[PDB]
Amino acid sequence: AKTLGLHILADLYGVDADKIDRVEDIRELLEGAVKYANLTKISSHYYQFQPHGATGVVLLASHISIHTWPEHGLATVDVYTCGDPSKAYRAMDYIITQLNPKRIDKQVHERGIVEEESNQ
Amino acid sequence: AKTLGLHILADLYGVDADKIDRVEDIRELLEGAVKYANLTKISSHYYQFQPHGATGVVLLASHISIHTWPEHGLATVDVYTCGDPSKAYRAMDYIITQLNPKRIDKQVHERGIVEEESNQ
Ligand SMILES: [Ca+2]
Ligand SMILES: [Ca+2]
Ligand SMILES: [Mg+2]
Ligand SMILES: [Mg+2]
Repeated sequence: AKTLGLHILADLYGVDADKIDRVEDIRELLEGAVKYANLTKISSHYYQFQPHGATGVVLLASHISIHTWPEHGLATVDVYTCGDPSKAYRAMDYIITQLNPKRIDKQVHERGIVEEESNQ
Repeated sequence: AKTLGLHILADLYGVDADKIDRVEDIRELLEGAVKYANLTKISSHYYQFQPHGATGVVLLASHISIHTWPEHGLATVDVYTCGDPSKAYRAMDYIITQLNPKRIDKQVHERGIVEEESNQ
């Protein structure tokens, strides 16, 4: 049995408000993750919330997402890729180092388990 | 302490291939979830994979996502909302009933824990 994808989600705390308050920040961040992880993008969409904070989602060829709350020094991140687990890990390592959080809560899930042998 | 958001993820198995093979299907499905759950959408993006299967992501005003594999009767779903947990549950209940999977693996996460009292 093999997993079709690896999904890493993390809640990052103690993140400087200036690193996650505008779309520009999230965009640079996720563009940087994608390239560092050598992932291929289908498209990317961002949204600026008032008075600050933003959402960013990247559809991969699964997805990478980030929602932020400057007032709480918090960013919730998702890195879900299919096939190459090392890319999911690299993307998350990049995002975390760039945001440099003080505390983290992380979890990993193998999404979709399928047989390698079929019944003949 | 309160949670800023509720994130439900589920891997649905035994799903008829015809219910998850084209974008049209995912679009109808997610549009239906959003309305049934009374969620407000910012935008929505879909992608058609060859020879079939699709990705769908909806940015909420967090997000709802779905990736599918017709050949495996599989769909991986994410319903992440902020503030109203009952909406996340309704959205996932809708998606599941529409797809009517035979087997399910689900998990719920409270994303982002913040204090209700501050230190004076
Ligand atoms: Ca981008
Ligand atoms: Ca829609
Ligand atoms: Mg900034
Ligand atoms: Mg169909």
